[PDB]
Amino acid sequence: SGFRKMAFPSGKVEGCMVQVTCGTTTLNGLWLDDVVYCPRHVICTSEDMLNPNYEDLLIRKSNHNFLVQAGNVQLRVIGHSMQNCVLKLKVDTANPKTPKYKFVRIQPGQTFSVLACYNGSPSGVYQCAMRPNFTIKGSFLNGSCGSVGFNIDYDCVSFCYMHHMELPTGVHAGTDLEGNFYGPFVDRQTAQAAGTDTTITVNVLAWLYAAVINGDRWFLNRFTTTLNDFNLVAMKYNYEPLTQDHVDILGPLSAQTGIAVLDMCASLKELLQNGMNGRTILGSALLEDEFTPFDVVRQCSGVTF
Amino acid sequence: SGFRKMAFPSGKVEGCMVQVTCGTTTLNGLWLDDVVYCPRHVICTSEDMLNPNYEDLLIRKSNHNFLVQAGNVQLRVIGHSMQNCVLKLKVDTANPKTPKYKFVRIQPGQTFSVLACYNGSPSGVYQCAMRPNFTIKGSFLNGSCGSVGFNIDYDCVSFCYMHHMELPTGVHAGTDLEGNFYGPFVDRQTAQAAGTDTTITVNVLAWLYAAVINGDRWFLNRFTTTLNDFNLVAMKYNYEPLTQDHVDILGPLSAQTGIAVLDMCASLKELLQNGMNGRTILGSALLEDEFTPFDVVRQCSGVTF
Repeated sequence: SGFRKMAFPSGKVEGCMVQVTCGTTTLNGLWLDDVVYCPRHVICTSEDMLNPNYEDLLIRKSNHNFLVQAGNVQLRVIGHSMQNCVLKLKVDTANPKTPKYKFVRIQPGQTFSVLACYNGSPSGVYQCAMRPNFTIKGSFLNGSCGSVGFNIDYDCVSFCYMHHMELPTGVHAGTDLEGNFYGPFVDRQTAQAAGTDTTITVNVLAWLYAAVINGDRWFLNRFTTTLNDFNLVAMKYNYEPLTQDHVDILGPLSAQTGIAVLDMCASLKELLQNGMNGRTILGSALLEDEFTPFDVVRQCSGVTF
Repeated sequence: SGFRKMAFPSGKVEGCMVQVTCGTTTLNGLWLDDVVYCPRHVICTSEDMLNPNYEDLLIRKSNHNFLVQAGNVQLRVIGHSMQNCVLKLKVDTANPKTPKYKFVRIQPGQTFSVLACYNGSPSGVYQCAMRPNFTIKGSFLNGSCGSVGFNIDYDCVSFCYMHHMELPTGVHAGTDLEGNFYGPFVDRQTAQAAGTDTTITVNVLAWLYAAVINGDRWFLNRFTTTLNDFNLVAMKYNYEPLTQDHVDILGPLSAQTGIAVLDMCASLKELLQNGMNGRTILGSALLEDEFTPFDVVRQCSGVTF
């Protein structure tokens, strides 16, 4: 037993990480088949990032200007193109370590693992959630751009995020692997409002179920509630409204524990209105929203890859 | 910027994980060079674990009774021996994916990454600390035994933990890779007292420095303290006593931030005596002790492998 904020094993992604250098800028690329993907801002100088004309900047570059190194092996670049905010560098060798993979655009409130990298070399791995406002709260230093987020199902890596920028607020923004930003963000060094964020209610409920499964149950009570009543409380506390689709996704956890979803909502209602009373749940003194229902089922059932 | 509880990239360890079956029991093994390491309790039935005679049980087994599979390839077992609480199965093929590695016995209060595995297949990765009382608070289900803990420095994997058992309290115990348990624990299904635990003070202080580096600084104050005075408070709150060796290890973080260690101790003293006042630090509502000073330096400087 026990419940930890676990990331997927990162080896299948580690084998895809490369370094990309254009001019004086170095960041990370992702090498899959005979294409390397990376943020298009690799082509900017520090002066360009205030309002770059990416089309004009890219025109001044040729294939031989993109230096791509996988470990200590240099790749030969035979074409380049910009797709939204990503560059795609065609190379003459397919990556022998390419895993089965796909590109997915994830929904807010879903989770994924990030492999943080610098100069093409992996540094560490951690799990996180796409916030309702399409930012992530990661750990990204200068040179981490191009690090990717992913999920793994069976033998297939679903790539969902590439890191592009740190907002002045210290939160992080990036794109899917087609180069479309999540959220309203653009790849230029300007102040950019992130929307109002909310707490991911269905994830909090999943984590409360995870707690009960593991023996933390002091928060269970004699009360119940209704979807309407609970959503009045969710609104007061800046939680996402709960829908029947959310209740349905929680069905397997409700069945396993025997705790009806609306009964668990009444536990959550009381925790929101009264706090935790100096107590903890699964080692946390606040309500955790970075585990999805699937994450809970997966971890408590021991799925592997 | 940003600060996350990051694990090392796990790919170098993933390539070493195998399944070991003896009789009806299946768990995980670690394949390095031409040796597979796994918990010796693979040779027990469910009835044996109350007080197994491991010497007698092992005598009834021969090389061909240990079924070892790396992915879908079967390994040929050419010898077996017990070292403390681990079995070492010599196989006729050296693992082509063996990383540069060493075996280390870590000290309480140090951290490491765990690759949780089932049936030889990796499931997830997470970071954790060896508690002062030589237990770990992990995520381990039935079949996870033989999963390993490790650190990586440059290109060298230092293996430090193999998982053996869940105590009736729900905390976890295991061995170094020579099969010596951390703590007083034995590999038999009996109630076993874990010692009194404490909070790892030097790690809390490191994390407070990490917070200041990242912009969380509301807890800094106008006070200072002495090692003696702070240790009176540490004793009241069940924190490890702080020593000059600990102060010395915190030197680089003190230099970077300009905050003298004893000044940060005065911040910690106030947090212990007064709580967090409904506030958070690096996304946490309690004082975090699972980051060492080295972990903080590493993450804030972007070291890679």
